[PDB]
Amino acid sequence: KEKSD
Amino acid sequence: LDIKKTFSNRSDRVKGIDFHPTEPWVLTTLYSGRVEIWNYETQVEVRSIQVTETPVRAGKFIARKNWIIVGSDDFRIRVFNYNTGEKVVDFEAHPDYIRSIAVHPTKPYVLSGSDDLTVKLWNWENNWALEQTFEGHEHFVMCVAFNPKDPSTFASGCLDRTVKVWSLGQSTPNFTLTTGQERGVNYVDYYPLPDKPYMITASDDLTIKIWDYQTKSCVATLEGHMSNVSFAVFHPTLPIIISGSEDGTLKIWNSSTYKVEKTLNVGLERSWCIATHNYIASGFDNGFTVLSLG
Repeated sequence: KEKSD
Repeated sequence: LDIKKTFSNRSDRVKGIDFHPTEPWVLTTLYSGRVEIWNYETQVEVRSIQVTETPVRAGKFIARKNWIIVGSDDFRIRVFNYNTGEKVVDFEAHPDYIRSIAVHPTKPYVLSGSDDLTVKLWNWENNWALEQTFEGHEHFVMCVAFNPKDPSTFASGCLDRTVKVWSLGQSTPNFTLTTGQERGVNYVDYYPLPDKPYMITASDDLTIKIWDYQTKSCVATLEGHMSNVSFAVFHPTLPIIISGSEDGTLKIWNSSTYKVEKTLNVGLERSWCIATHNYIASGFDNGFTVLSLG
């Protein structure tokens, strides 16, 4: 999704 | 500001980090599902755990209980006794990723912020019961922090471009701060001393902002990072602000003039997380570093 890292 | 390199070590990506208040230990929580506790003076691991196979984005010491508490993308909060290594609790806290965990300084409370758009309060003296859900945010809750001067209140920072400040026991925010950081809020921190009612926010919009939480105004804007700013904090004892970014750098800002004092590229790629004890520690793509400032 958006902030996966 | 004499910055000395106490202990660095390479690891998988460090997403959470925390100092132990009385032992010279740092906790790291990794994207690989491992957590590590290092004695950064002697440079030996005190304990390591393969907690899960998913990223563990949040981790804190609960020193008065000899615990660490961690939260991972598998939806679960887990608590381990760092002296015995045994898992003491393991429950699904949210139906989505856990981004952030905060521990109340005097009461048996923990907060968790999640992609399920909520903050949840758990009481470990009540069998880890869910005592309240704070509903209101419109995107992922990225960071949660108690007010150290009044831990009956806490702040949540959210990708919905707002910071909400809540009182324990109340369903709606005391106020909602329209940050103007239009790419969202990644982090929120309180200034710890009583002379300034200050909070600070970091954003993917490359800005860092200081806020007066009594008037809800922006006191200053700290600019200079070249990529997403992962965190920004006030130092507990030194008149400085510490930030870290995906541009690979830590920056130390003068907390009076709001100007940059030093830029440190520690060489571990993207910065993701921060802890202060004049020790500071930061977690990166390729490891962590523990630095002394004075």
